[PDB]
Order: sequence, then structure tokens, then C-alpha cells
Amino acid sequence: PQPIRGDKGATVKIPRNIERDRQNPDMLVPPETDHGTVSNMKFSFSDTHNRLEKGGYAREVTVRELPISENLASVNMRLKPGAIRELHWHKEAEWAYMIYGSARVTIVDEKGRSFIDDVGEGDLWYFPSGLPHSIQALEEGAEFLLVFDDGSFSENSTFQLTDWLAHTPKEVIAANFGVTKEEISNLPGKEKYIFENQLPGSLKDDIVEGPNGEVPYPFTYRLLEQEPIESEGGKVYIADSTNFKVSKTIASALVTVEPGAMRELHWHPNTHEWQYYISGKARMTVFASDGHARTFNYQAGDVGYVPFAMGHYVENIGDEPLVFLEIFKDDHYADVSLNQWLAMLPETFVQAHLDLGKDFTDVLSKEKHPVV
Amino acid sequence: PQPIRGDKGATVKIPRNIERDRQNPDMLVPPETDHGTVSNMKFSFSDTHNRLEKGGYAREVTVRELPISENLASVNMRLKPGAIRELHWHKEAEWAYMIYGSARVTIVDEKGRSFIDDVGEGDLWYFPSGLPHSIQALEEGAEFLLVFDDGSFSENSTFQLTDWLAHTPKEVIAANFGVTKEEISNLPGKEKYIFENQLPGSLKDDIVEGPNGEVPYPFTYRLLEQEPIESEGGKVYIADSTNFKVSKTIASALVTVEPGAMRELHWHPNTHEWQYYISGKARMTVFASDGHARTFNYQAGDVGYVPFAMGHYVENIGDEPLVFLEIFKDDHYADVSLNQWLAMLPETFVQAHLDLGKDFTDVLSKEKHPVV
Amino acid sequence: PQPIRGDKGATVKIPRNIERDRQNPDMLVPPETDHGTVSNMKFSFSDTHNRLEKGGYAREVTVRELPISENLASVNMRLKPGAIRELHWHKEAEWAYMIYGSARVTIVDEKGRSFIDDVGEGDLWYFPSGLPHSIQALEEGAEFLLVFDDGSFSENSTFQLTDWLAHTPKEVIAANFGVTKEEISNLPGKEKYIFENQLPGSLKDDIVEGPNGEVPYPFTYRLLEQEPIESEGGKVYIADSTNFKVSKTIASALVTVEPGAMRELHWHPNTHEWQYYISGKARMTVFASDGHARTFNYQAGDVGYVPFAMGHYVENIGDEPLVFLEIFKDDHYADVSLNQWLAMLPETFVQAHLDLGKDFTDVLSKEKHPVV
Amino acid sequence: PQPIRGDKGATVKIPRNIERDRQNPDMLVPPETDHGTVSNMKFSFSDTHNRLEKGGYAREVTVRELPISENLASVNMRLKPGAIRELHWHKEAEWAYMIYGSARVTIVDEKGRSFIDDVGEGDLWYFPSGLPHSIQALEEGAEFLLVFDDGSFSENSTFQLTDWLAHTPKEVIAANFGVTKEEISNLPGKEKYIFENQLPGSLKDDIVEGPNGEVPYPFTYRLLEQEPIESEGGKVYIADSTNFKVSKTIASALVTVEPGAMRELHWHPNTHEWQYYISGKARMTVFASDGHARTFNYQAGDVGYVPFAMGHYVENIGDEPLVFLEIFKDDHYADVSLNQWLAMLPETFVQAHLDLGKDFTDVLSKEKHPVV
Amino acid sequence: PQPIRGDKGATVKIPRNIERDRQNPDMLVPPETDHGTVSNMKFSFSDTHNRLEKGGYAREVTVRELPISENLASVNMRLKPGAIRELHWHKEAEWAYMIYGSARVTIVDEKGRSFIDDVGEGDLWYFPSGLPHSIQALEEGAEFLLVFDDGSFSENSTFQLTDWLAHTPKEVIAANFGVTKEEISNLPGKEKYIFENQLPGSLKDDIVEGPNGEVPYPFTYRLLEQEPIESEGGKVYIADSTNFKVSKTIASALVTVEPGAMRELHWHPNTHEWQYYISGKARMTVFASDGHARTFNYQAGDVGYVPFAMGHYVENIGDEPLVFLEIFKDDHYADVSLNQWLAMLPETFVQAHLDLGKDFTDVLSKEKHPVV
Ligand SMILES: [Mg+2]
Ligand SMILES: [Mg+2]
Ligand SMILES: [Mg+2]
Ligand SMILES: [Mg+2]
Ligand SMILES: [Mg+2]
Ligand SMILES: [Mn+2]
Ligand SMILES: [Mn+2]
Ligand SMILES: [Mn+2]
Ligand SMILES: [Mn+2]
Ligand SMILES: [Mn+2]
Ligand SMILES: [Mn+2]
Ligand SMILES: [Mn+2]
Ligand SMILES: [Mn+2]
Ligand SMILES: [Mn+2]
Ligand SMILES: [Mn+2]
Repeated sequence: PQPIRGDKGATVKIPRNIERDRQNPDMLVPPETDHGTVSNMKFSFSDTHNRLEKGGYAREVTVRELPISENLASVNMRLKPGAIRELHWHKEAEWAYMIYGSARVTIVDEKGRSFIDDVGEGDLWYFPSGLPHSIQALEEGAEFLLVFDDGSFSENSTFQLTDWLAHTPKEVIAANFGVTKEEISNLPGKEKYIFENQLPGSLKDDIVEGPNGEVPYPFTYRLLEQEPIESEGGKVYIADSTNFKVSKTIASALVTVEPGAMRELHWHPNTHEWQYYISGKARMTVFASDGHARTFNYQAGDVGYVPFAMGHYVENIGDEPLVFLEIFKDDHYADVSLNQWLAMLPETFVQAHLDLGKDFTDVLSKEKHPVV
Repeated sequence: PQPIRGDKGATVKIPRNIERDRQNPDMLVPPETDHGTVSNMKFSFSDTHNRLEKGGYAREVTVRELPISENLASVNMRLKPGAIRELHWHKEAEWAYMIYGSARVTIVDEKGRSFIDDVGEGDLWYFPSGLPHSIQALEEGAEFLLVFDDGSFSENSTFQLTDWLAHTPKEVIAANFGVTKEEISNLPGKEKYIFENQLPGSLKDDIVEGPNGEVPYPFTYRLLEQEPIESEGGKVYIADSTNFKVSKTIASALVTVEPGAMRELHWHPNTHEWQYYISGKARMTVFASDGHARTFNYQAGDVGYVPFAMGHYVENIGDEPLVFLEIFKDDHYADVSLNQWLAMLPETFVQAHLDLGKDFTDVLSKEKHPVV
Repeated sequence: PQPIRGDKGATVKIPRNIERDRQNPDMLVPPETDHGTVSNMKFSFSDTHNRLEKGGYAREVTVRELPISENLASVNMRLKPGAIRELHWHKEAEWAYMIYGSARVTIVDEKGRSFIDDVGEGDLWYFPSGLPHSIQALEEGAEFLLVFDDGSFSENSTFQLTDWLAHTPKEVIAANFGVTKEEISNLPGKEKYIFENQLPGSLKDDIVEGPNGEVPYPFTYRLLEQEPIESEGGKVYIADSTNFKVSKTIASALVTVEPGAMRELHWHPNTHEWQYYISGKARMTVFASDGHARTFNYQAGDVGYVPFAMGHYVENIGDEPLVFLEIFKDDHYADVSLNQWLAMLPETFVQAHLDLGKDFTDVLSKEKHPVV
Repeated sequence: PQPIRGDKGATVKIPRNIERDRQNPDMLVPPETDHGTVSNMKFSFSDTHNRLEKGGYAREVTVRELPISENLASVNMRLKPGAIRELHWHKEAEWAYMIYGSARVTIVDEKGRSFIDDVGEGDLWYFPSGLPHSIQALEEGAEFLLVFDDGSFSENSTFQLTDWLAHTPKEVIAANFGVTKEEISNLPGKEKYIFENQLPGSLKDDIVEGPNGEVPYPFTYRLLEQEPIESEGGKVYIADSTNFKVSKTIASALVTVEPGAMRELHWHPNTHEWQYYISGKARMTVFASDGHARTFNYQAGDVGYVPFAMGHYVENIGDEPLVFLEIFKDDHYADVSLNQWLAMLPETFVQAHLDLGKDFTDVLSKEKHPVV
Repeated sequence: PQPIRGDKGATVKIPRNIERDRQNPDMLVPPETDHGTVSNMKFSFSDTHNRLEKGGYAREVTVRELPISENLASVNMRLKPGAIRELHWHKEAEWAYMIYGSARVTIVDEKGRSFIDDVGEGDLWYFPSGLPHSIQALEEGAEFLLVFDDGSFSENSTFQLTDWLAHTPKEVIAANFGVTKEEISNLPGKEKYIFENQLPGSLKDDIVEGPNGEVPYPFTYRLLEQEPIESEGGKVYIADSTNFKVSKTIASALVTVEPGAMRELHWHPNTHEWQYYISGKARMTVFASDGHARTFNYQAGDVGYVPFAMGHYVENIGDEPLVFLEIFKDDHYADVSLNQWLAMLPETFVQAHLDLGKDFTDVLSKEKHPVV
């Protein structure tokens, strides 16, 4: 491929990265309508350092990789069968989508109430800021996407159980539990983070009863069980604080776009959009106002972003279904459809704006169809 | 006039701006009680670039003009009869006061519900952040004041319908609506922003029905219809989220001060005050604590400001009524009256503070009178 | 006047400031070539609080008034005959231009060397940061413009001799000078700042001799004595560290533009330009790149500004000479003339850019003429 | 490939980007010695929007793409034979390396002196901040790397000749040059930026003589002409203000590493290092102190970065020569070699640190060999 | 002691820290002349965490302890006989004063030149930013004060030789030196930082010769050898870039104040002052302008600070000599003496300011006496 469009552009004369150019057709040769300076809105997990441990791995995309995303960061984590992501907590709230396999999670709230449940493919979980939790993969192992509500998420964000104890005077730990220093001499000298372990037993046998009672709302959500908004070119499954009650700082939508379809032109009136492409290939043009617009290409891995209120669409440019997540740091999901907007205004008023006739306004729909 | 007060000051010996000096009597010759460094709290729309278009004009006062106002910015917009302010949206919430004429506004929410209504002199509107809207002047044309809840409001804040389409691939727009590229070949090549148009028909004929239903709360408010707080020297009309339900981020008050009257000494316990002087002439001293105070003069145009909790008053120093707006970025209006405050404390306690006797405390009023 | 240009704009329908509109013709009705958001680049001293004292006055324009000017601030100071601006020092370096009258200044450096000299109309002075100084007007009194190299210049910037002593334990002052507390009981209880005083004697009688020797370089400069760059429409007097040796952080130019003349199109490749209009009326368009440009009007007082590298010109739009100062926070003055630039390139190359012929390139001049 | 190292890691179970994983072997499977949070230090030009114009193209990597690089930004520009990069200037200083072809550049300084010269493969140029310049490709066309000394470099950074004129009142331009508005009616309505043009004639015929004289120092530099530091595994060509006199804010080094060789372990005691990989494949581990280190892979395009003082090396992991540029925002190039450092200390002292014997210290070299 | 001064103040009624109150007499009962908000200018090393290692200890006072000191940080380091502070480097320049004992230091510059020397009590050293160095105590051990030119100095500031190697792939280290992985298998697994070691031999036997030659300027300085400025109440030894050539970013002064004496009233016209009290007890009032002043007490340890240009003095309030260091981040030491300043001005002019007569001006001295 060459960066040539009509009589514009020229062949590349210096050493280049042909593989990446092939993955970014609309960047090497952008639409003629693209214009102006626009921040980078794309980053691949494959371009990140992968932390390998006995039991799995973890790689992250943060504000240090994608500057525009100051409010959200993400981790792609993998766990082998039975492997455990060590009991820990962090300042940020955590949202997750199980892409592959299944896992058991635990969480205890500030009132001493515990919640333990199994999460399968298509399920989610949300852990409020500061509440301690753990993850243990089941027999198929597990691979999932985690999203934290602070783009600066890093190493100083997570507190591990064994790391805390390893940095607390032995005499203090002993006094705290009413045991002798000798009784805790075998405590780990360093954190585990992720470690291999035998598969757990049935969920029912793990449930712990307590004098504090059951938690008010579940920390897991079966996203694929509910009826999705079904459009002609695909479907959308939404989970925000209105249905997944505990998910107060993260609103999400799983979008599936069939080949030849596209997430329609729209924008969000509430906040920024963070994206993760699960599968397929796409292109999206972000309209930043004042004659500024830039097109980006995305595929599998890839993290995407759409700053607050910017116009956009997500077109499937491949032969397989396009599947991606739309994440928002807010208590609700909300969007304004260009089509629906115009459909709900006087026909002659819209015609006056677009310099088009009734033949165009007649195609407008008062019903919102997310994917066309 | 000369900057002389008693035995202080001297005549100006260098070339000067006599017209402005005459407009700022209390600045050329401040009260003896003024003291210390205080930020500028005054700026005139006449000192701003006026964007002229076919159909009207627009000029703005932002943080780039008045640094102290970081949370609120304003636009003075004028539309000729029938002229349209192009369908658009922005990140900021928008509040408006119709000073002259009338106009029809449209807005569609995130649920596809439309609201269309006519706004006359004395009426307001509030458009939540991100919701698309438009304005079209009626037969008398229109001139109004807009206030946005971000002082950095600028060009990158507003998204125009035609600008978005002009920067979106034709093939994508075609696919989005299910039409051919040929069918949309006449779309504008550049945004319109403000454009001339024939006067619209009756409001009832513009109302659009939809499967989404009517909006929960109106986006317009008839401020002058309600009973105002009537004092001896004037009146105050308040509109905040308690009565104008949708106006969640903007609280406002239209204040009228008769000649020889003044908005009493008070302060706001909730947030900063942004002001716009509709008509008349005034002076206000802002008390910034720790022996700091500065007096400013204001007239017609002029934007004013009072940082959070600073003491102030607004005195009419002209022969005509003084009319101005007090704007706050909050869900409610609130003020503490110096008079009422002291009136509600033990008489001897107040006397102990002021070194004054019963003759003074006897004049205190337990009832709040905004304008005296 | 009305904000109308051809078929654009409309009459003002709301209460307005006609006097200011008349002063800003090119703002009420900007050139058709103006476009885009540009920060405010104009502010009048008449719009500032004037601090009146026994002996004179002082008013300032800082970053709190003109946000764009973060690196430079200014004070318009007036002193009656014999009046003294109290011995003091500040963190910022200070540059001054004597507009009216004359004054005697004193300064002692870090090596204990003193410099005392008289400054008349057209003369300058520069006091390095932290070096203590004073100003005392002579028989005609004095009014001058001071420029400090920090836009945040304020009250916490200046240290007064008597204020320091008033806030130092009496026993410490006594010990410091080897006197008794009784001997210094008459020290002022508060600072003086500016105070009336008898006219001083001849300069020669004030000169103080010392064991430290004479200062290496003078702190005053007779700007009008040197030969100015004389152009067809005016003249320019430049004073920077290359000729006024001590003026290391301030470069300046006094520009005079005859009626019908203009400071040519140019830009500065080194830093921002701060302006003060001494007399006359002008207009200037600042070109901010990427299709952004805004025109401003200026007269007498007025402070102006041109951010680093932005294109500009200053046209006299009055019947009297236009006189203004161009100030830069740098050790040298430098500008690039549009005319000279093009004149120094191959004729056909320039023609290829402008789509103009030899008739245009023939008028280009290889010699720089600041005012045409 | 799979993210597995010994008994750590696991196979990827979700959809992935195999092509990128293959390009980042040391990221999918990092060295066991990597540890801790480290910012991203790699970004590919292929992952950027390419601006196509009639005559060539331009793509950039800025702080908006690579956050860690706050002080330097880069543009990969391509010009067809005879094509011109429009006369312009910017706030940032500009440094360039001609990778392919040749071009003629022009520049006029603040004293009206012009410099015109041809630049071939391996040559450089440096244009001080604010000085106007242009580039015109010769018969082979040209493709080069530009580096600007501000990571925020963007659209508001560059001022185009025709854009300035298009936004200046016609009457002002006419008055500025002493011509009629009619004489300049054909001036472009919009900027050109990059435009096709006939090849220029011989350099000698373009040289323009002037009354200001010749520039003091050349703005171009023949890097490959000088003798490079020749090591066993490659060579280094350095150009900083000590040899390329005008290049005051950019120090550079062209490094060639033969297969099986590596840029030795070292660090820079002066400032951050910005890198551009011209050809080949490499890996580099950046040591960030306090047990933090991360390895990155690089190839052709790719921009790299090494924050100030961090330890690093650049190993050729391919079969072809590795060629890259090391850029520093400083007036000189400087590095400290780990080998040379230890070689210049008492042998027993070094042994005491490393717990190694004379067999190791005997291999240390007092001579610096950049590439081994 | 009780916070009572005349009829002001009262006894403390709640649990208190009597020991600290006794150490801060002028804080529990400030001078009547103190007034206004002033930042904290005092912090004790005894109030910091002490890092203990085999061979010594190290504690620091940074911007995290003393916020006002943003440009300078300090470490109090102790080394046992023969103990070594591991070979390392950092981004900050380092200055040191040997309080007790002696030590041998090494440093190699960017040109491969080594400098090795012994430092005794009263001696200094300065290591430019990024240059690698080490410290090894001699037979008496050593304790010294280090000052770094960045208040944010922390763990991410220092790079250790063994830490770098421990985080570099073994195969890369092997290739870098031309040895086998087996030959370096004994390299430390973790950094040493500070470690015990046998005392070194004579300095002459450690000197390493090289093909690069001797360093241009010494990195150590014998402060107590030069003649100090001798005043009536004490002496001052100054070391800045004018005499200790390499010390470009740190200017210093060792001040000794006899009982009953005081560092006179003065200020610094160049930059902030950072202080370390070696021995004795003192009090200092810092005058911050605009009627703001606060008094602080200091003793042994204690770090002090005086923001740029603020007036101050340092009075010995004990029976033993007061010894402290005055540090400045600049290439020279400079101060303005209140006494000398007034002594160098016309007598009647000074009298006009202070409302004092000839009896006072007669005591002024044209010679600067730092300690009176
Ligand atoms: Mg466009
Ligand atoms: Mg007062
Ligand atoms: Mg334009
Ligand atoms: Mg480690
Ligand atoms: Mg006081
Ligand atoms: Mn977690
Ligand atoms: Mn979206
Ligand atoms: Mn709007
Ligand atoms: Mn109020
Ligand atoms: Mn001064
Ligand atoms: Mn200029
Ligand atoms: Mn350029
Ligand atoms: Mn390097
Ligand atoms: Mn060190
Ligand atoms: Mn001092």
C-alpha cells in the first residue's frame, strides 16, 4: 500500500513498517474529509510489556500509553486453571468483562459482608473503590479485560495482602491477631500477585456465612442474559447503574456489528468513551468540532477513545463480526443519535440546514437504531 | 475628572482616556476604604471582537478576557427576523435570558424526545450539556445573553450539524441513512453557524410527535410571570433548580434596583457570582477578606464577578433603574444578608462587636430585604 | 455605529456602551479577514483601580487583568514635585520610561556600590531583580511607565524599607545597628510607600562616595539621544542589553508612527511583545496561525500584547502621531520583516507562492523599513 | 508466539494481533530482569494519520502520541520532485536529517541575511526558532525526518506565508507594500502548505545578494563527511553546537550497529534522549532506577525515548545493519560509558562492588567504544 | 513556658509537647511584630525516618517534608570506617559539607577522566548532574550533609551500579563486556547502597591514570583554608562558582556566629536560601513583604529556608557558637546588607524615610559586616 489518494500523496521512499501500514489503511490513506490536529485515539495491547507470572500474565494500557484517556485505564489479564490473582484492593473502582473461560471472585465490603460468585464468558463484575477482592480461574482458565476509573492506574494503585503483611512489624501482626511471632514465621517474604493453585471446589461449598448478613446488591452481572437492543446490523447490550446497581462509576455497552454494518453516527452527552476491540476490524472518524476530524483503524486487542461529546461512528470493515466494548465513567449510558435527532425536528427546518429535500427527510427514523 | 481625593492623588499628566475615566468614577477615585490587591472583576462586551454573519452577530466574554471567571463564560448573540443559529451542541450546559425580541428553540434529549417552544422577553432556557438545540428569531428578531458553565468556553466547545457532516466521509453518511452519495451531494461544504431564513409558522404547527413521549421537564422558563421578592428599593426574580427544574448547574436572579436604591450588603455561601448588567449604572465594592477590598463601576453591557463568599453590594449610581443578572454555577440560589444575620443574634452580642448601642441594633430587620 | 458589514451583522437592540464602541471601530465591525478564537490582547489603565497617596498615585495592569501577558506586568505611576516612592526592592527586574517630568533615582548593588542619577522625559532606567531603589520627582513632578518581568507582579512582590523595620523586633534592629531601642523609638509604625517631601538639591550634592567604587554600568539610559532608525512613516528607538548594558531581561523600542503610516507587517522570532500606547490611536491584527486572526483597537493608555512569533502590524488610524512602546522579556530586540524576507528570496520562488508577477516582487525592499 | 517464559506466562486465549506480537518479541516475552511500572517509550509513524497533499505528505509523532516525550516532537515529511513546503516559520527550532533524495532550503535571519543551500542524503539542517524557511525537493524528490524542540508541536505551531496574507486586511497588505488592492487581488485565498512546482535551476543561480551580508554560520551540515567514531561493531557520527555551530538546542548522533553488535550500556548526564529508527530491528532495556526496568522493541519507522540519566543500550537483533538517530535538546552531546567508568576506577574497588575478580576487571577498557 | 505576652495569650489547657515548646520559645511566644500567614520554614532531621544499613545510615529532608523548599533537598549521611556508599549517579547535582571525619570520593566525567580525592572536616565536594561517583569513609568514619538541586529528590533520583546490572539481561551484560554469562554469575542480585568494607590504602595508590587526561577542575574544595570574611561577631566562608569552579548550581556560605552576635539584617537579590544548622541555637524572622513576618527557632540538625528576596537575620540565642550553612541554587553568592544600603544613600534622604536624625545615620557603615 502507498499513501496516495488521487493526485495527493506519494510513494514511501524510506524504510517502513508495511505490516502496520496494512493494519491502518485509513491512516496511511485517510478520508479526504479528515482535517486538523487530533490527539491519538488508538493503542494496542500488543505494544505493551507483558508481565509474566507462574499462573498467568497481565499487560496494561494507561495514560502513560494513551494520553487522551486520563480517566480510564485497562488491564488484559490471563489466569491458568486454578491460578489465583492475590487478594488485594486499590483506590480505583474496577470493572471487568470475561472474554474467555470462567473464574471465581470474592469481595468483602466495609460492613464485613462477603460475596463470592462464579463469572463466565459474557459476564461482568464491578468492585467499588477500596473493597478487597480476589480472582481464581476455574477449569478452563480465564482471560478478561479490567477497566479502572483512573487513567493513572499503576503499581502504586494496588495493595496486596501478603505485601502489606511483609511490610508490617512481626510483633504488630502478632498482636493484631493474638498469636505469637513464631506462629506467623512462615508468612511470605514477598507478595505473590498471581500464583498457581489447585482448582477450587463447588461454589456452594465456598459460600461463607456471617453475622453481618448478605450484601445489598450483587457484584457480578450476567450481561448476555438480558434482551439486547436489536438493530438491523447488530446488537447492543448495556450495563450501567440502572440495571447493574453497584456499577456506579462505570457504564458499559457490548456492541456487535455484523459485516457490512456500522454503529451509527452519534455522540455522548455525558462523558468520554473508552473502547476495547474484542474481535474484528473497524474504522472510526472522530469529529472534534471546528472543522477537526481524524479517522483511526482498530482490530482485536486495540484500545480506542472518544473524548466527551465528539461525533463518531464505528464501521465494520472486515468479513467477520465486529465486537467491541464502549466504556464510560458515569452512572448511566447515554447517546444522541444523529438520525433520531433530525427525525424529531420539523422537516422543513432540517431541509433548511442540509440543503436537501423531502426525499432525504423521508428516510429519517424517530426510533433509535444503534447499529445499521 | 482627576484622580484626587482630599490631599491624596494628583492630576494626570500623560495622554489619557477621558471617556473611560468618566465611566469609572470609583476606580479613578476609589473609596478611602479600598485596599490591597484584588483581581479584575469587570469586562465590557464592547471591548470584544464581534463575529458578524448573515443573519446576526455574536461576541463573547470568557476566561481569556476575565481570568477570575474560570467557571462561567458568556455570549451576547443577536439574530435578525427568521435568522437561525444552526443546530448544534456543546460540552457545556447553556443558560439564556431573552433581553429583546423572541425566538423559537428546539432541543431533543438522549431519549429521542423533542421540545420546541417560543421564548419572549424576560424568558429563559437551559440546555443540559451535550443535548442538541437550535434558535430561530421570530418577527422582531432577537438579542439575548447566553451563559455556559465553563469559563474556557470557546470554538472547540461547539459542534455544528453541517460541520460534522462536512467532515464525515460521504460513503459513511450515505450508509448511515441508507441513501446514495448522489442523494446527499448537495450537503453544505462548510458550516452555516448563523444564517438568514424565512420566518417560521405558528408554534403549534412545528410540534413534532414521537414514540418516545414528551420530555419530563420544560427547557424554557417564564421568569417574569412569577411573583418577585419585592423590597423597598426594587425586586428580585429567582430561577434555580427548585423552580426551573432542568436548570441544575445554573442558578439565576434578575435584579432591578430603583434610583437611590441598592442591592444590600450580602455574600453567597455556595459559590461564585457572575454578573451581566442589562441597563443602568452601578458601583460595587468586593470585600476579599484580610483587609482587602476593591470598588468597580459597571454599566449596560459589562460583565461582573464576585468570587465565592466575598462580601458585596450593588448600588445604583444613576438616574435610571439598574437592572442586572446574578448567575451561579450551582443547583440553588443562596445568600446571607448582613442585616438579617445581625438581626438574628443577641442585641448585646452585636453591640459588643460593633461598639455601637441599642440605637443601631434597633434598626436591624429579621426579614430579608434584598434591595433597600 | 452599528455592527454591520455589508450584508452581515445587525443593529444592536439592547442597552449598550456607545462610547466604548466608538473607541473600538475594528472590534464592533472587524475586518472580513478576522477569524477564529484569539485571546484578548488589550486592556486600558483607565479600567483599573487607582491607588491614591499623599504625593501621587499608582495603577497596574497585570496577568489578573490581561491573562495572555504571563511574563510582564506594568504600573503607571505619578509623583508630585519632591514626592518620594519609598526605598524598596522586589523579586522582579524593573524597567521604566519617563513620559512626563523628571525624577532622581537611587540604587545600591550587591557589592555596596551606589548609583544616583536624574531621569528626564524620554529616558529609561532598569533595576536588576532584588536591588534596592527609590524614585523622587523633581520640580515638575513625574509620571512614568514601569514594566516588571513577571505578569504575576503584585503586593507580595514589593518590600518596603519601613515595612521591613516595622515588622522586625525592636531589640533586633537595635542590635543590628548598635543603638538602643530608645534611639529608634520614632521609626514609622507603618510603611509610607509614596510620601510628600521637599524637592532635593542638585544631583552633584547627592552623590555618595564609597570604598566599593563606582558601578560597572549605568542604570539609566538616554533613549532619545541616540540616532533612531528613520523610516518614511516614522522612527524607532531601540534599547536592549546590547546598548543599555544592564537591561538584561528587557528589550524595548519606542515607536513613532506619523498619520497615514504604519509599523510594517512583521513578527518576533525571540519572544512575546508587550505594548503600551503613549499617544494616538491605532489598530493591529494579530495572526495566530492556522487561519486565526483578530483585530484590536488601541489608544493612549492601553496595554497591548502579541504572543511569541505571531504576525502583526500597527496602523495609525488617527490624525495625530501614534506613539507606543514595544517591550520584550529578552536580552535583545529582534524582528523579521515580511517585506525584507520576501525581498531576500528568488523572485520566481516568491511569485510561485503568491500567484503574483514581477510587478509585485519589483516593489520588495532588501532594506528593513520598520515604519512605512 | 506465546507469552511464556519457562514456567511463567500462558497461551493467549482471546483474539489477538499476531503481526504486532511478532514485531515485539521482547514485549510479549520480556527479559526476566524487567520489573516495575515504566512509561511507554515507543511509537510508530505507521500508527499516525498521514496528511496527503498535492506534492507529498506529512505525519507526526508528538506528546499527544508519546506522552513521555514532552520536549521533542517529530514529523516524517515527503516531497515529490520540485514540490515545495510553503514558506513558513514556527515558535520551535527545527532540526532535520535527509534520509532520501535531496532538497533546496531557504532561510532569512532577523538581520535580513539569506542562506540558500542544497541538502542531500546524510545531510542536516537546523533552523533557529522563529526564522522563516522553505524546502523544495530536487529531481529525486525527498523524504526526511524533522525534529522540533517542543513536544506539544502542532498546528498552532506553524505560520504559513499565504495563510498570514489571507488573514490580513487587503488594504493593510496594499499599504504595507505600496501597491493597490487590485495589484494583489490574485493572492491565494487559502494556504498551500505543500504544493507541486517545476524543478528549480542550479543553486548558484538562486543565491540572493543583499546589503546585510552573509550569515555568520551555515544552517546545513554534511554529517557523513566528517570522520565518525569507529568502534568494532559500528560507527557514530555526532553533530551538536560544537561542530554544527547554529544547532544550539539540538544535539544529534547517527548510529550504525552491525549485525551481532550493540550500542553499549551507557546513560546521558545532560538530558533526555529521543530516537528515530531509520532501518533494522532492535531491542533496548531502559533502567529507570529503584529496581525499575522495561524492554522495548523497535524497527524502521519507530520513535524511541530514554528519559534523562536512565541507563540503556541498543542491541541489533536482526540480520541487517541497525541505523538510528539519538536526539537531545541541549547544546552538546554527552554520555557516560559503563565500561569506561569502571575501567577508570581502582580495580579492587570495582571488585568490591560486583563481587567479581580480576578476570572481570581485566576486560575493562579506558577507551570509550560506543558500539561493541 | 506558656503562650502569654503581656495581656495577650493564655495558658495551655490541653495535653501538650513541653519539650518542643521549650525548643521553640519564639514560636510559642512570637515577637509582637510577627504578622500574617507565612509558610513553614523549619524542619528537623530528627523528625525523619532513618534508613539504617550495614555500614551507616541516611535520612532526608525534601519537599515532602518542607514544601517551601521546591528547589533543594538534603540528606544527612553517616558511614562507618571503610564503609562504602555504592557507586551511583542521579539527575540532580550534589553538593556536600564534611561535618565529621573524612572520606575518599571518586568521580568520572563524560570524557572518561577520573578524579579521586580525600575530603576532611570542613571540606566540600560538588558532583555535576549525571556524573557517577562514590564515597568511602576513612579510619574515623564520616558524617556529612548532602544537598541536591531539586526539592523532589527521592528514590527515583538515584541509580546504583549493581541495581542497573541486576536489571539488565545477563546475555546483554555478557555481550557488553565480551565475557560469558558464567563469568558474571556472581554479580549481586540486589543493590548494596551502603556496605561495609576494609579501609582503603593511601590516596596516591588509588589514583588511576588514563588516556583522557586530568579533569579541568577539582570536584572537592577546602573551604576552611581560605581567608574568611571576618566581622566583629563571627566569620563567613563563601564557596560558589567564582572560587569553587565546578560548583555551578550551588553557592554556599559557612557562617559562625559568636554568642551575643547575629547575622545582620539582609536579603538575597538572586534566589532562595536553604539552611542547615550544624550547631548552636538561633532565631530568625523572615519578612515576606506587605506586612507579613514570622519568627522561627532553630538548633543543631534543623533545616531552614528563606524564600527569594525576603528580609531576614539570624540571631544566636544560645551560650555556644552558632554554626550554620546558607545554600543557594545559583552560580554565585550575593546579598544586600540593610546597613550598607542605607549607609550608601544621602543622609537626609534616609532620615526622611525613618523619621530619625543624624544620630542614627552616623552609625551606618559603608563596609559590609555580615555578622555583628
Ligand atoms: Mg475542513
Ligand atoms: Mg485596610
Ligand atoms: Mg480564514
Ligand atoms: Mg527487581
Ligand atoms: Mg503589621
Ligand atoms: Mn483488582
Ligand atoms: Mn459511542
Ligand atoms: Mn448553544
Ligand atoms: Mn450577590
Ligand atoms: Mn521598584
Ligand atoms: Mn512587533
Ligand atoms: Mn519548518
Ligand atoms: Mn543513548
Ligand atoms: Mn550521590
Ligand atoms: Mn541569608
